[PDB]
Amino acid sequence: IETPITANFREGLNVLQYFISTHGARKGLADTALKTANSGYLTRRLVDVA
Amino acid sequence: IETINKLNRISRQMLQEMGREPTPEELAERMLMPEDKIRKVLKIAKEPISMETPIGDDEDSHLGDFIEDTTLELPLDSA
Amino acid sequence: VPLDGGRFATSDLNDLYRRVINRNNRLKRLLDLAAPDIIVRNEKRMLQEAVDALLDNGRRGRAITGSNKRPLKSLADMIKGKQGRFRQNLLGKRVDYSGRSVITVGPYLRLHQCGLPKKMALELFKPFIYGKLELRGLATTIKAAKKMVEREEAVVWDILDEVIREHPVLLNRAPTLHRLGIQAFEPVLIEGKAIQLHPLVCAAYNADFDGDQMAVHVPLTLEAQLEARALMMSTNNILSPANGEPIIVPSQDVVLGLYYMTRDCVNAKGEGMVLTGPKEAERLYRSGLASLHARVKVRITEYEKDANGELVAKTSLKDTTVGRAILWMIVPKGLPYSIVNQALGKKAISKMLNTCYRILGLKPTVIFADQIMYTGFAYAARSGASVGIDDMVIPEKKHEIISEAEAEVAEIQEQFQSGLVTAGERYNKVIDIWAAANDRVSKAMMDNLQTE
Amino acid sequence: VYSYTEKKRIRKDFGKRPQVLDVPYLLSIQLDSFQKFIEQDPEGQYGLEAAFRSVFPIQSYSGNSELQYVSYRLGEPVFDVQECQIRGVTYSAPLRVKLRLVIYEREAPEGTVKDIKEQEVYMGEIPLMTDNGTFVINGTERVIVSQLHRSPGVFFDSDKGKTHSSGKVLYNARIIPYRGSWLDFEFDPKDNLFVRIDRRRKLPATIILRALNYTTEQILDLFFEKVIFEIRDNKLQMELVPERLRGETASFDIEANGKVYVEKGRRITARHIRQLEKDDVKLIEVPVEYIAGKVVAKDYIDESTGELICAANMELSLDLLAKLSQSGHKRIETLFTNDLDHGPYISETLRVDPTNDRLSALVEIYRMMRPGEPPTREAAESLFENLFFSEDRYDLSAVGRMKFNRSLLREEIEGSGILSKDDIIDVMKKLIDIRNGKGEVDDIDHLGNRRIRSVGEMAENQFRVGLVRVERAVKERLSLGDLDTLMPQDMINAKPISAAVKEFFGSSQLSQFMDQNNPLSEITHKRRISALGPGGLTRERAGFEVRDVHPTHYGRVCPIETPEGPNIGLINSLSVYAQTNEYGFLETPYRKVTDGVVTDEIHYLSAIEEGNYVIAQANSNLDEEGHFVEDLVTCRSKGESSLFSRDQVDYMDVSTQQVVSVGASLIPFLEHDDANRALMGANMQRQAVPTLRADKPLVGTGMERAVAVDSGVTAVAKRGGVVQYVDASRIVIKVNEDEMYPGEAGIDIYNLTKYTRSNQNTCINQMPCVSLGEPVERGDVLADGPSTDLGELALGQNMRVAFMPWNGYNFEDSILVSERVVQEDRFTTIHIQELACVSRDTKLGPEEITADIPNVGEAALSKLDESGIVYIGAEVTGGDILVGKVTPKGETQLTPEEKLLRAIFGEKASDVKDSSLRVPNGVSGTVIDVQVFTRDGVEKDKRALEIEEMQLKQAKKDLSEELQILEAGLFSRIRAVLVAGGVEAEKLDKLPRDRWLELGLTDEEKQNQLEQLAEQYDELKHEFEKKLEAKRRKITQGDDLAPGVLKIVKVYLAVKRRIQPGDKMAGRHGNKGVISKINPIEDMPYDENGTPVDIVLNPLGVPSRMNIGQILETHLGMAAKGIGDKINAMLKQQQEVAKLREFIQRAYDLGADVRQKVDLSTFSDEEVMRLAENLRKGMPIATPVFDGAKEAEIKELLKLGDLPTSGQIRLYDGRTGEQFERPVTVGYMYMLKLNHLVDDKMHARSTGSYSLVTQQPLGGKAQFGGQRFGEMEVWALEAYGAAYTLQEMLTVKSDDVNGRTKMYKNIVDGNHQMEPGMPESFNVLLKEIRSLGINIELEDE
Repeated sequence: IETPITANFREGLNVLQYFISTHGARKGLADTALKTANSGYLTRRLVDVA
Repeated sequence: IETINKLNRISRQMLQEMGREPTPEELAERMLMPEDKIRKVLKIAKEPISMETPIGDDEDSHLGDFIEDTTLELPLDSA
Repeated sequence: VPLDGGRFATSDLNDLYRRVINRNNRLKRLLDLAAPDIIVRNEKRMLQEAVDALLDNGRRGRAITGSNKRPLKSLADMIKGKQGRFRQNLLGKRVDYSGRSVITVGPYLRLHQCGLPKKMALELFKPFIYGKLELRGLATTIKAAKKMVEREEAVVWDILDEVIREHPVLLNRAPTLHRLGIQAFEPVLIEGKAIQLHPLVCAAYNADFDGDQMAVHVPLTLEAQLEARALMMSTNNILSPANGEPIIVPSQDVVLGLYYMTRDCVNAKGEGMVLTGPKEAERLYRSGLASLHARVKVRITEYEKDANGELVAKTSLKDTTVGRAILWMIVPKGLPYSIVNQALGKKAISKMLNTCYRILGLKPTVIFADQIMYTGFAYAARSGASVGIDDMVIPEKKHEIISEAEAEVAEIQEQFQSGLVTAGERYNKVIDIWAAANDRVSKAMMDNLQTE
Repeated sequence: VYSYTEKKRIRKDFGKRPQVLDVPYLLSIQLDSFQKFIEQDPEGQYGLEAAFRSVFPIQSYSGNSELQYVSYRLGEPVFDVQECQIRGVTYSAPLRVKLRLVIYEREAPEGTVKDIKEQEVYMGEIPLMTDNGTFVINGTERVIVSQLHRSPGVFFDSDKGKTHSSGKVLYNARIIPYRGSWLDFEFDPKDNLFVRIDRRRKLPATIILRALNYTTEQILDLFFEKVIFEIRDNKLQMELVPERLRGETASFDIEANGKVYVEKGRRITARHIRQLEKDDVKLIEVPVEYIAGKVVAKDYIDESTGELICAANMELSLDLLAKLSQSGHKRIETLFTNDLDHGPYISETLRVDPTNDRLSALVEIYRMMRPGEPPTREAAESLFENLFFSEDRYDLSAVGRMKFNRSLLREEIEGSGILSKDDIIDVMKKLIDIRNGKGEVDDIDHLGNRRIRSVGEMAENQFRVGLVRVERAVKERLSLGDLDTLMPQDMINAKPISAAVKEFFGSSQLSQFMDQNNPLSEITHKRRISALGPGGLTRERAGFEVRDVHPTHYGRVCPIETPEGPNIGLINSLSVYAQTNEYGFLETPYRKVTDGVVTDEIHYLSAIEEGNYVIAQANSNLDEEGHFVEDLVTCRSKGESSLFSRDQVDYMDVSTQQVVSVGASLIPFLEHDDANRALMGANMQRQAVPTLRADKPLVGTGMERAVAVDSGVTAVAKRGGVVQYVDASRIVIKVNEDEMYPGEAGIDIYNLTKYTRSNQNTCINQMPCVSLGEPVERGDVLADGPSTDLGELALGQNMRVAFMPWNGYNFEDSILVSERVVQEDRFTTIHIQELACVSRDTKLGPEEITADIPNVGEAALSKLDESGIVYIGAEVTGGDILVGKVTPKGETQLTPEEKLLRAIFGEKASDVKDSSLRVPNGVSGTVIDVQVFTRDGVEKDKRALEIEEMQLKQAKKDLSEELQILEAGLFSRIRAVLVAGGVEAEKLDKLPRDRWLELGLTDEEKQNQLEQLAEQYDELKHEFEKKLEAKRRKITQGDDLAPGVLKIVKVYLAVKRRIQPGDKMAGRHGNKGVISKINPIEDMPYDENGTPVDIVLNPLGVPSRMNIGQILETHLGMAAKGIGDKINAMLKQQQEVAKLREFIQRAYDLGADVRQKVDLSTFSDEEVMRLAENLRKGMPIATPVFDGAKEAEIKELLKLGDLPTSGQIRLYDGRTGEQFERPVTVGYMYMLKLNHLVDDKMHARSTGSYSLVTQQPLGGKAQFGGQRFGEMEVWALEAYGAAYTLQEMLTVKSDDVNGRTKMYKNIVDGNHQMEPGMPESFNVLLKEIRSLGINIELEDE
């Protein structure tokens, strides 16, 4: 969606963009929390036959 | 089993009438039984605990832990 | 088994094998008398359900409930599911002699040792200091050696120091997703209750210094002693198979201080003066009348490999600095001058280690990497970097960028009322305009941070 | 204006936005849940009375007797919260319920006057709430966590993505009950409608309609719109509404009172349907082939004979129209069919479903319910009435009924507990309208679709379960037999209700332990909202899109508060100002703005009222006297931002400080940091342990005053007064007579108890800090808790960070500390422990406690008492006897070598075992206090006498002091009587106090006054002797102990836990690392004054870990401590108070756009001196969240402290003495000490006890164990050239008994051989394989 951030971390940002950035932060945290199980089962698959 | 059921019914009636815990001294004064016999009957009657008993939320904490076998003695005593 | 509180610990298998024999005896009592056939078939399929539940309970739609309001676990569930008798006790299980503690930053040593603490070395090398103490004759029996090791005299620590030397002990970190997580080093007597680790080889562990308490595993037998000796030391397995580049290359304070240490700039305080000897150059730098980034003419003695293992000394006039001359004094008898004649940064230290490991040797490469991390730890503390609010800057271009951006957004809002702007065209226009604005911010920030 | 605690010391708050009314009471969520549950309701549709109206009255199967209910009441608790904190026996309150028995007559149908009885029947226990907020259960304080479930409502969902990959959009309808069968309506990809009543197998749509005694024509009249076709003797003419030919190709010539309108083959356009609407054509001549092929609605019977010519749901043909024309039925009412817009799909369902009547429907429904039964009518009809039309067995949640009426767009917010026949028709009509494309699919993640399960609602659910668990047996006892001599007291039991209550409060996964580290984490664990529970959001089927935050959580739920890992952000916590309504939803206040004039009144808005209109945000510029500044003000329109004019702004928030919770908003610089490390800050602070003696922090917020006294850790004054006596164990107060109670004199004596135990092993002190008596009022601070200094929270203390690189020690996010932290006991935490003793009766001899223990020397017995107990404060060492204990031994059976040794040396070795209490690997320390429980039948035997006199010293002596305080006023009243009675001034002080009643005056009113004074003294003595007996009675009877156990001795410890050179401790922004070894003050750098650097951090951690708040936090701390050092330098000279007054006035007026004008000119000189003694260690700063200090203020505030606007002044080297090439900031910032202590997690084993199956070498915390390895380490060791060291780890040190037996003999003799034998776990595997009944063997080599 349209409007980006205007300031930066040094000048100080507002409440609205800070609420928007949580949607991208915690989704990436959920991705890096959940993808490790599939990666581990795949690297289980590759060493399993061997 | 009959004596345990009788003592359970008397304890339930006594907790209903009085309103507090069934102290066994009044049971011994009522049913003319000795107090050590009441202690023995209250001590024997207990259901055993199963071998799984899920404690935590994860499927890692179950039994086969915190229980040790005392038949296997120390290697230092054998040495 | 009776518990400490007098409670009893029985299994559900006891309940299954009790009810099966109970209804088997009840079937015997029904078949020894004249029973109706409905009762006989009832007892038979109850026996059938009980035997097939004792074999495997709870893989069909209905199971046995009413033990402790949980669904019942049978004998096949020890093997089949996540509980896993195989996975728990057959291809890996609980073993004696181990320990784990918080990792602690200290170089403190050469690369073949990493900081094992005092009390864990006392606890885990305890039968060893029974065995090497009873033989030498400082105690009568081992029962007296019990008391002599819990009283903890200084001769016990002396025998323990005799035991610990020449003993590589295994260290692993969970999970071991690659093979470089497990490797052995020999201990040293330090003070404290925390383990330490060699800071240069932390790329092989994939671990940050915050905790996680990696474990230590002790080998006992002499064949396990030689297995921990030969193919466990990190000098013996230095390069990984997966990539075309080794993973004992640093990217740290070492690299930051080395990039500050090899950088040059034209400034004052003795530039362009000629000396013969890089040791004279570093002595003149340590005397105080010099500059770290100055242009100093030092005669560099350059060596070159022969066809079958000799060297040719070539000393001429080379354009170098103070720090490049010191780094030339770091390397013993090796790589040509074109290696040191560039701005040594991220990829350059990997190129130096890659040429050093491939051309010249193994043990001078280990010594060379050890001297690199030594001089990195030296000139990092010599550097002394800092971050302030006046270090990072934001120019006055950002107000003009925001003004032009809101002017173009106002132009979009004026052209939206014409009736020929859809949602997708306006969406693509907003993406293109703000992407060009972000690229203009990035180029302005690059052009304003590379200058000044 | 302000409180006296703020008159003592005050800080600077900038405040760029003006504020309105502050943070409310923090624990209003947990307390009101109960206050709506226990407190009595006059209307009675709340709390327990809702369950007592839903269940009661109970009517038996015979109908000759019933049970009635009136009300309930609560009694006084037996034990207090302090005695239940010390010992702890089920802190609750008994429930009293009066019941009436109504017995009907046999002859009279309504003979209710036969037998009416009234008595008392006991119910059980109900635990009250310590108003501080802890469920006190048997000495272990807990709470319960509020849940977050989907609640009763009718919202829809889409079925796309994975299933139905052909490209068919399918929806479903889900009716959510409260207690019954969960109703499911779904679609079919071949254009049908399915019904899944309590989903196990699919059912058609019309079977539930035909089960309600409905015919075909009633369904076609209610759902479909019917069109009448008319015939006048040659033609086919229809009554067509003209707005119905949209999207239909005309295949004939339309001639209606004029010319041809629509050509043959042209679709009906806009002007054609406009002209057909303008003409108002009633009859349209349609051809034969248009009607022939449609479906009629009614059953057109024959008027000649009465047979069925055509039935319902029958396709028309060419001969059928001729038969209907010859029969005379010229009112063919054909159903309107529009495949594009409308839905004929229920007619297709009628085509598929072959059932006709209710008897054909109920058989199939009852076979779908329970297969394996012959079909009946009465049982299926009763099952239908009890599953769908019942109230006692099927509740429907009146708030959920309001949600039903909101979703179905009705006007009545009340309803019944049964499902009406119109609701199913309305929800099917809504589902057909959504299938047609007129509706909208509601998302799951709305806040109007989740209901808060608080304490009282879950208590109502558990009370309903426990009452259904009794009422069946109550009905059985009513229908059991005789009713004349049978009383209702012995009928209703008390065991199952109280048993279910105590098992839910001590066995549920939500009812867990608390966290006594620091009280902000206590508030966090109080107002925590979980998602897992009784059928809630299970993490195995966790919502992948539910886990992402919804844009309507702006101001309701804190977006960042969760622990990383398995407990992912599904479990959250609510925000600061947001509370809950009585319905069960979240709400937040907004202030009123009327036509640009910003007023003062505020109102609360629900979840569905946010996305309708304009909601403004707080960072917009506001002007004086109401109006705005800028024409373009950003706001929130339906969850999206917009830029518009002035008059469209409806509401506005009060201030920014609300979108995060309290644990995030205590960080003052959250607006300059990334969201990831701000998420990490919450679970960095909520596991922090405070030090021994901390000080006042520097960088805080203004909301530290709330979480303080509003948490409840500090002692709150009841109504104020003058402090009379100050001690470190007890403080009292003298209340003024104006605010005194009119009954008698009230004295608030404070029996504060220090150093109590916690289950996280922490030390708690409440630190009496008050001076001699000052006038205090309501809402003051009298006791600073374990993490508070002067009311507000003092969590940790500030260091001096100079993040500069060092020789390999600050390598990758590690910490260098100095040697000055050890000297003044800085960073010193105290961890205390709790132990216990067991003594159980055996069959050969009971357990005894004697100091005389055989085979133990007197050097280990000198520390014990004559009973065998360690003295209080004795320094213990690992391997000492804590509690002496003898044990009767049986028969001695030993080897003949030891019997030969016994025959040679000559020790008898009698039957006394050494089973005394010893500490395994004992961590040394100091015993706090020994608590010993006694037995009612066994004599206590001399031990607990001293603690009995200690319990008598905390007894009546304090009541004697209160009696002396009352006796002072009593003697003052006696003196006021004796002066007013006669002239007595010199003959009263010389006489003793007891020789006053023998004086006899004249017969007048003063004799009656003296008689009343004597009766008042006798009444005070009679009141004193009652609790004189009662306290001793409570100490005597308060010894309930577990059966089979004689007595239990508790032993406490105190380690004081000095600084180990490797720990886990960091700052507030989430840079967690490990402290390396301690370098001294000599190596570490210093400054021009000569002070060495206290602590060193990571210099490259700043641009890589994206933390910005660290730098300006360091600058604020440096500038504030420079101001404090200037205050100290002014204090060093005996200076005139006027220029100090001017200095404090200019320091408070330093801000340009600052609020909170300090009333500073009204302080006295001693108050200014106390303010200087408080601001000695720096003037603390307070910056609010999302409102920060601009850098010009930082520059002009550190220029005040004689700094050249850089903060980097000349770090000198400590090793060589030279100066650095570029200086580093030597400023001050604030950091906290964590809970991860080193040797509590560190453990290592050599030997021990082995387990049963595969001998399972035990491990864990306080178990003397080690670490195993998984199959990952097996693959890692097989990746090397190592072969059988892994095999050694597999068998030799793991399960080979003879293997390790030979191995230990090889090590103790110096052989070092392995000799592998046979693994026992593989033998256990072979026995588990052979337990099935199939063969397995080992082929011999």
